[PDB]
Order: sequence, then C-alpha cells, then structure tokens
Amino acid sequence: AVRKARDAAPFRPLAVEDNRLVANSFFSQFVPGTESLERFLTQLWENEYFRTFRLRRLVTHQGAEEAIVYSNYTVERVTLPYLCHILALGTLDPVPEAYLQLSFGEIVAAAYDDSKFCRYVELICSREKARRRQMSR
Amino acid sequence: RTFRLRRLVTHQGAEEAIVYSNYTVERVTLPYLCHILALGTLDPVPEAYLQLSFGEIVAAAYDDSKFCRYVELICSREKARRRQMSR
Amino acid sequence: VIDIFPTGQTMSFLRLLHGFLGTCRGQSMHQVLRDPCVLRKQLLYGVCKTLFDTITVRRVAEEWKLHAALFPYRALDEEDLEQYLLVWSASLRQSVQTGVLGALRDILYQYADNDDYGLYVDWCVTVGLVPLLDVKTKPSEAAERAQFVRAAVQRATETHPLAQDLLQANLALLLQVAERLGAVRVANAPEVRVF
Amino acid sequence: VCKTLFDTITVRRVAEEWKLHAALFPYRALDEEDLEQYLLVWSASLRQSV
Amino acid sequence: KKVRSERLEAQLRGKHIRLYVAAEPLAYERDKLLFTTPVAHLHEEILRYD
Repeated sequence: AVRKARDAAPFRPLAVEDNRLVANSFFSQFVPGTESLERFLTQLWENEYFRTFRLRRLVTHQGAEEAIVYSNYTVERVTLPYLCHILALGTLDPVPEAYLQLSFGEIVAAAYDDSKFCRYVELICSREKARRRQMSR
Repeated sequence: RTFRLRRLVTHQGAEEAIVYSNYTVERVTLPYLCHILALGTLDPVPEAYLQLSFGEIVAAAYDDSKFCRYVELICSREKARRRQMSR
Repeated sequence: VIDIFPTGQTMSFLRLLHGFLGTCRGQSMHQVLRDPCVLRKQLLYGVCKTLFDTITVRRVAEEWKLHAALFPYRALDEEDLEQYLLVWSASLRQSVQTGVLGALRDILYQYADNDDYGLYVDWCVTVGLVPLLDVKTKPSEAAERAQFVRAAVQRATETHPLAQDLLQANLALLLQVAERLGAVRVANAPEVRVF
Repeated sequence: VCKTLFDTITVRRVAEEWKLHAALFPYRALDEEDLEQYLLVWSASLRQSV
Repeated sequence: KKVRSERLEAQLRGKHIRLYVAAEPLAYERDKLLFTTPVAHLHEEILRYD
C-alpha cells in the first residue's frame, strides 16, 4: 500500500522556461485556524438564540449544562402568534414554563389544581364534612 | 450601561438569560407608550414581574389591586357577623 | 437644509445594525431588546392595574350572598363559613383570572402589530429621531373594533358572571386603546428623509 | 383546551355524584371521622378518573 | 413586494394566497430590502465558514 501510494501520487516537478537560470526561492507551509472561530460561531448561535427567544438552560454543580427548554417568553413570541392568526383565536391559554417541561400525563393534574375542580372537591369535602361536623352537636 | 439589562447568574457563575431592568422599561419602552400610543394610564411592570408568565401577571397585579383587600374585608366581615351569633 | 437620514453616513449606520459588513459575537446584544411581545406584557400590566380598580364593595359583596345562598346552608358559623370563604377567595380569583385572560388574549394579538415596536427599537437606539405615521380612520377601520369588543363578552361570560360586568364597566379604556394603538405606525418607507 | 375544559362546570353536577357514590356502597359510621377520611380518598379517586 | 402602494402579496400557481408578516423587512432606500431576521445577521459569517 505504501508502494502504491508512492506511485499513486507521482513525483511531478515544476518548471517554467526562462531566458536565464535565475531563481530565488521560498516556501510557505500554512494552515488556517478553523477551530478558533468555529468555537466562536457555535457560541455565536447560542449567544443569538438566547437573545431572540431566551431559552432556559438547566445547569448543575460544577456548572455542567443539561438540556435547554423553552421559556415563558418564547412560547408567547412564536407559538402564540401561530395560535392567533394561523390557528383558532381567543380561547387557548399559554402554558407556564415549568409545566412545559412537565409530562403530558401530568398536565391534567397540574391544570386540575389550577382549575375550580380542586376548589370544588375542597368545597364538597368541607361542606359535607361540616354537615357531619354539626351532627355530633 | 445604556439600558442596564439584568443578567441572571447562578452558582459557579454560569450566565443564564438576560432580562430588562426596571430602569430601561421606563426609558425606552414607556415613551413609546405615552407619546406614540395611548397616554397617561399605564404603569411600568416590575423587572421580576417581566420574567414571569403571561397569565399569572394579572394574578400578581391581583394582589396589588383592591380585590384581595376586598375579599379579605368580606371574609372578615361575614365571618364577624357569624362570630357574634355564638355570643 | 442639513440632510440626516439618506446620507452616506446613516445608510451604513443602519446596515451595520444587521450583519451586512461587520459582525462580532455581541451584535445580538441589541437583539435582546429588539424583540416585540414585551410591550404586550407591559401594556397588559398597564391596563390590568386599571382593570381591577373601577369596582366598589357593593357590587362584589352581593356575589358573596348570591353564591352563599345558591347552594350551601351554613353548618358552623365560625368553621364551615371560614373554610368556605377561604376556598371562595381563590375560586373567585382564578375565575376572574381566566375571565380577564379570555378578555385580553383575543384583543392583544388581533390589534397589536408585532414589528411596529422592533422598528422603533431599531430607531431609538440608532438615531433618536424616529418618524411616525398616522391614518385617517374610516368607519370600516373602527367597525371591527366595535364588533370585537362585542366578541369579548362571550369569552368572559362562560367563566364569570362578573367579568362581563367588569368589561361592560371598563369598556371605555378598551375603546381608548383600540383607537390609538393601531392608528400610529413607524415608516419603513423607501423614499423617506428627516430634515 | 383543558383549562377551558375544566371551567364550564358547576357544583350541582358533581355534588350529586358525591351522594350517589357515598350511598352506593358505604354506610356512614362516624360523622366527624369516617366521612372525612372517605372524603379525603374521594378527592384523588375522582381526579384520577377524570 | 409592491412598490406602488407598497404591499406584501404571495403567489402560488399564478394565484394570490394568504401570508402574514412576523419579521417584516426594512424596506429602504431604492430597490433593496433589509431583513431583521436572526439568520441574516450571521448569513455572511456562516458563509465565511465554508
């Protein structure tokens, strides 16, 4: 294979006819630094999208970043205008930010506490216990 | 330094999203309200109340309005009318 | 006679606001205040502070008695009523929460243009001499505002019998904001100049 | 949709469910203790089923 | 994009069709548009990368 490479890229010289044999030569080994500003463009995207839409990050001890979630601001800024002029208008409320991270099954429990139905079952538990509290006296 | 936008930094100094201050919302947003839009009625939102949800902001102004202090009066007045019936 | 806007300085002064020639890592620092839908969150608080301040005791005290005598019979004067009142507070707050929520999410996003503010914050940080446009208001221009305030009642009646009365009480502010806010613009015109 | 879905319901529909379920099988034993405990479980057992 | 009574229309199959503005362009001096979108901010630099 080494031999194959040796003859696979043959020794091709370089020459230009000149009236006279005058030649003063230099050489430029070079690369460009693509790593130095990729790590600027990657932290450009992240420093752009966190200013347009302000996406929440969850960082732990020793500063380790985890998955990045929507805010309460961006869901209002890009999803709600999809709801007000592309979808049905004037009935749907925007979800909180922590509830957006929360499960699809648990959202009905999180809106159950946010509805009247917890405050109905607190009403029925306190009113029918009160009719049976005064039953002792 | 112009508009003094507040940053949210956490433990081991990690920067999070950057919010408006209470200063800039009166300096750049509010003259657009009081000289371009309708005048002389609106109040500037607090800075921490700007990060907060679009739904619970009216509940945060509910505590700042009279209706908590009316529902406390009604819950203390009609409890007081039913306190002296025992004695 | 001094031209300001369409000169050799101010054209590149605005092309540099976006990424036409130079871009560093912090040109998006302008973007975090270039965004709209913060003015909406400001005028929401600017109207909702007024919205809960035009109501007296007598209107809402009668709600207590109607709700109290609609179904429950007091069992304990100092216990059943105190607990009932305690839940009753949040159950009126949440219902008038969703009531004013239905009353406001419909009217903001129909009437507030989004980028009439971002063009503003692309001007005030840039020149400080922001031009502004108006419009003569035909009855067709005020008709949909007069019908959509009538459509604001149906989104509030089903969650609250009072929030209808509150919007009926506070209709004056909603007609005041729906006649100036969409009446003014900021011109992105091709052939414009400040003098 | 679920915020609107849990807000157009009155007391009178769900309070009749209480009495029906209460008398469906159990017999009240203690007015101040048995009923409260019954009530306590009765909250989550309707919340999970809805 | 219209220049006489300036407007934003959309075309499909030789027919008009609904669109809406969400990041509408900075129409300025002559025969040119400027875009306040986030991607045009780094459009040249991401072409600078390749």
